[PDB]
Amino acid sequence: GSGYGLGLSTRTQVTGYQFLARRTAMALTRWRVRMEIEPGRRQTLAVVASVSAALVICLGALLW
Amino acid sequence: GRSYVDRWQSITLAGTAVIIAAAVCVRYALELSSPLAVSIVAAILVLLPAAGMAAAAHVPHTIYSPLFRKFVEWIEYLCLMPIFPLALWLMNVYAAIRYR
Amino acid sequence: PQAVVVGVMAGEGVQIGVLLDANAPVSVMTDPLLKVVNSRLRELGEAPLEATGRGRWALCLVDGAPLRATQSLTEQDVYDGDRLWIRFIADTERRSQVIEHISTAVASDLSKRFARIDPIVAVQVGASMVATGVVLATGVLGWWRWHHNTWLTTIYTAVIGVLVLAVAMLLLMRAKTDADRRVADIMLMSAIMPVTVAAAAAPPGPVGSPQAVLGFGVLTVAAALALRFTGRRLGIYTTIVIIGALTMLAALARMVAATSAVTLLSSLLLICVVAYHAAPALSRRLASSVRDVLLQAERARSFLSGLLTGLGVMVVVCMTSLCDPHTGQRWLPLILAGFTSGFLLLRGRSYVDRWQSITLAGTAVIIAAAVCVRYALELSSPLAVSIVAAILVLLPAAGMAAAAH
Amino acid sequence: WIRFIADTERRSQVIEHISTAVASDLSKRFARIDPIVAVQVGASMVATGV
Amino acid sequence: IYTTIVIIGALTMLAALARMVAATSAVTLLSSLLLICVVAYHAAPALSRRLAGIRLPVFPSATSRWVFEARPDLPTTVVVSGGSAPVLEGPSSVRDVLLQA
Amino acid sequence: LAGIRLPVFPSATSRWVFEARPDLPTTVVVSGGSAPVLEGPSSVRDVLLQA
Amino acid sequence: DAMRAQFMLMLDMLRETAQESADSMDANYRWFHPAPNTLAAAVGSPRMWERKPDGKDLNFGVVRVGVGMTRPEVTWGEPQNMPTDIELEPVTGKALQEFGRYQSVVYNLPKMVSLLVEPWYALVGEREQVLGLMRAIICQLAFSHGPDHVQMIVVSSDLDQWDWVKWLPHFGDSMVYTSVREFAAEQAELFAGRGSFTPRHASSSAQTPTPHTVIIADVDDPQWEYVISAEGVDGVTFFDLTGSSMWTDIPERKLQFDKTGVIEALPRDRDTWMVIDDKAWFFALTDQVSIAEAEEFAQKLAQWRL
Repeated sequence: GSGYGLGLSTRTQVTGYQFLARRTAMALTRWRVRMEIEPGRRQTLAVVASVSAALVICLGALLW
Repeated sequence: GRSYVDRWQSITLAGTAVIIAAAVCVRYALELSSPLAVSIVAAILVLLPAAGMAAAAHVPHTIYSPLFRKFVEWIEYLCLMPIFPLALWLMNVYAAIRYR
Repeated sequence: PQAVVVGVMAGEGVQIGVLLDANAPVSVMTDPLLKVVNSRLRELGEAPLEATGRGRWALCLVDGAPLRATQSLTEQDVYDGDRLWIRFIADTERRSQVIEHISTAVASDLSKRFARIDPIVAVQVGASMVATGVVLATGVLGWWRWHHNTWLTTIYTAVIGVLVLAVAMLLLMRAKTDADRRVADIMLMSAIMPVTVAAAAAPPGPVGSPQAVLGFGVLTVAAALALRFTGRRLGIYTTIVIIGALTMLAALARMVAATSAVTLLSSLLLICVVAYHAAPALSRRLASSVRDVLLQAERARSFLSGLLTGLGVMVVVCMTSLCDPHTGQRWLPLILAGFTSGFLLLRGRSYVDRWQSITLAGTAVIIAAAVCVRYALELSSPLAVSIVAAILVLLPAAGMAAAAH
Repeated sequence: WIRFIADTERRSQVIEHISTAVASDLSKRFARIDPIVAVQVGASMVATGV
Repeated sequence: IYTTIVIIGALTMLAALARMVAATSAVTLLSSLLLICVVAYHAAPALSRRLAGIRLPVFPSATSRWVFEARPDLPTTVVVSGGSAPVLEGPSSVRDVLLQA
Repeated sequence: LAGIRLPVFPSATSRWVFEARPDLPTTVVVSGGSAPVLEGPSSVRDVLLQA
Repeated sequence: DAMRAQFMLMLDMLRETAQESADSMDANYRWFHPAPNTLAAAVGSPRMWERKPDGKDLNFGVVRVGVGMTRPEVTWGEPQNMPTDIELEPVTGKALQEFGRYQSVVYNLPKMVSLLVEPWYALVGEREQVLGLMRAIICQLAFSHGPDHVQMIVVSSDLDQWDWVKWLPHFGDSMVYTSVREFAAEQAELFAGRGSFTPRHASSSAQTPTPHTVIIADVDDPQWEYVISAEGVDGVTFFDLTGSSMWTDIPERKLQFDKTGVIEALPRDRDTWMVIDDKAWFFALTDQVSIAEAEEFAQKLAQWRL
């Protein structure tokens, strides 16, 4: 009980937790939770896009 | 800086952005000394912060169209997208792989 | 000793002299005491004291702290001739509030105790950044004049001085509130530096004594002019005038004729020594009926604080320049610095102001530490540094221990 | 109260007016130094020395 | 103030250590610190949340039914030396959030 | 250049309020017609001049 | 994620609606039952002796003993078409579960006891705690109920503790006794004449006689068995400060004090005062006043008459 240990978990629960975390992270910086638009994710995807673009150039160079 | 509402937390972000510009400008005068550099640096170093004081006092009392507000948002993303591809170039990683 | 006479303060401001029982506990007297002040107010025709909703009547010091209800008036540190205040303190009891969901709970709570950024503060930040920007601009332009005599430094700085002063004038006239005045003052004060180096850089040839005469002169003039027409920020402008004036005398003498720097430095030190005794008099002469007295009091207080700061800066620069680890009787200036520091260290107690007393006390300590550093950099060897380190840590430890122990 | 009235007894019987809200504030707005403050300054100086 | 010292300390240690054992170039070390900081600005609100002890609710993982009204949680009492009278103000689970924030 | 402005916002992040207190009417005077008279809300008068 | 975000927002608006109703209850209850230390300053106001027995006053016979938990005036409706336990979304489920557990009670409200509902109330604890609570009860009653409506009697051996009672008017007559034999001769001859206890209610208050009697037992005399085995008399209520076995044999009439000053008892319904459970539990945090404070309040009250 009480969720102790390392028991298995459902994909519905993974996104569930990840949503409560995003909402709380927003509360610490914007002090509100209405979230009409969610800038937290938009700013994160821009980093993931930059990292991915850098790796693509390496494959091009490696192939050359 | 827009995403932080607390007073000192937001000031430290804006302050970090301005000090980089000022520090890089001065570095270009105390080395590579010449009339252009010392003149240009003296101009940027005084005009750049002045432009901010005007925008800081003027923006809060005006109304802007949603097409423009939606555009400044996209300036941030266009600033992040080039960092990694440029850093790996400065580090010389691509040449090291192409001439493996 | 069975009773004490004290002044009790009541509603809206009436003070009444009363002879209280010195040993009964304070909770026994507040009720009949309240009756007496109300009786006198009623006969005087004033409005009596009254309760409002839920609360209680309490007896407090003029600082507002209430006295412990069970202790005797003699058990507390209350003496004959003191004064007290009778007051009503309201009930603070109310229901407790709960929020379950940590996301909403943190948001609501955090918004109450801390202050968010607003358009009023946004302007003061920009105003501070523009001031920092130009003092950096003058620095590189000044550094260039130190290697080149061309007009560029005066030419380019002159235009900046004009522009910054021009903008400041509009802000001063348009102002409406204290916030608007703060921004205006920060901007005008920033004009003094570019204008100052703009004049000093004009005289051709290598930099030195001849240019120095112009610099510290125009600086002193501008600071005085700003103080006259502004009449605000008294202390800082006062400090600039003093340090500028004394430097102008030294610059003029060295430029005209001077047998040695030691002669000028010794002269300045003596001038400062006598100036400390004159400072309170100078401050005092520099200064509906209530307005005139309070304005006179705060204006006077401000001038002394600024005046003391100006003198403190000069002695440490002079004193540290006079001493030397190799020149002649190396011990003579060391002991002379000690005797000079003792006067300042002891005299600090004669003034009631916290910052005035602290600046005086701090002025002595810095000289002693500065002298040891000078004697550690030069004549460098393990004995020199070993002695200076031990001295610098033991020095203040003994001072605080003697006061706290 | 029961009290002894000596022949020397004299009482003021006079009152004066001043706004209570300002008198209380002026008590702390500015005054002389305190030992706790002196200790804090002392701590800062030895910290600066080391 | 203490958190600032730990970050500049830890990050500088790794740069100094690599320079010692591998003699890597200055351009590689300075550029790598920049990339580490660009991601650090995105993790800051998440690192800050766990360092402070904020705890997200645990999920019941579908081995029990929902109970709408168990007997309510017991309130907690507090005491003060000067304000000698004890007082109560709420459940422990709620009373702590005001300090964690 | 004439200063016409078009407000667009998500209703202040709130539902509508039909009973909100109407704007206070402005008083006007004339040199000859020294007796003051009120003509209407400040927001609506500007439009007649901006146009 | 869009549905999750909408559902959380719908709950916050319910919270705001709940919070406002609770504030109205706080405002009202404080207005009728203030903290014992604040009562002295109110003596001159019209709030003193305000309580009336004439049916419309729902507060008659009610006394404040401390603070604790109580049920809000809100009525929650159960959710319709509930998804089966094997099909619930995990975020909204816990949110709705926790909502029900905490939003069902409001903290720090004044807890109360009714005289018209029980023959006696056994106070069990150390002497210092019990006397603290009893003095508070006397001054709470004294401020809210008039002498024409409440009369009070004390039976005690430690007369040195009740010396302050002298100033109060509720203790007057045309009144402290040393033993049951003494009380039996003077007072019981009048009161024992008729009746036995009968639980009343607000509307019934118009029928009961005006002088309600409060008796405080501080002697532990075994002679009390006569009235106790007869189940008291109507218009009388006893408070036992000793914790004697004849009074202490009924859980529905026993109050237990913890070392921390927390009192435990059986739960009673807010609207009917009827007992709703058979196990004792947390009830209220104790409030208490000193002998000096009691005499101080008593002197202030002694200055006034009808």
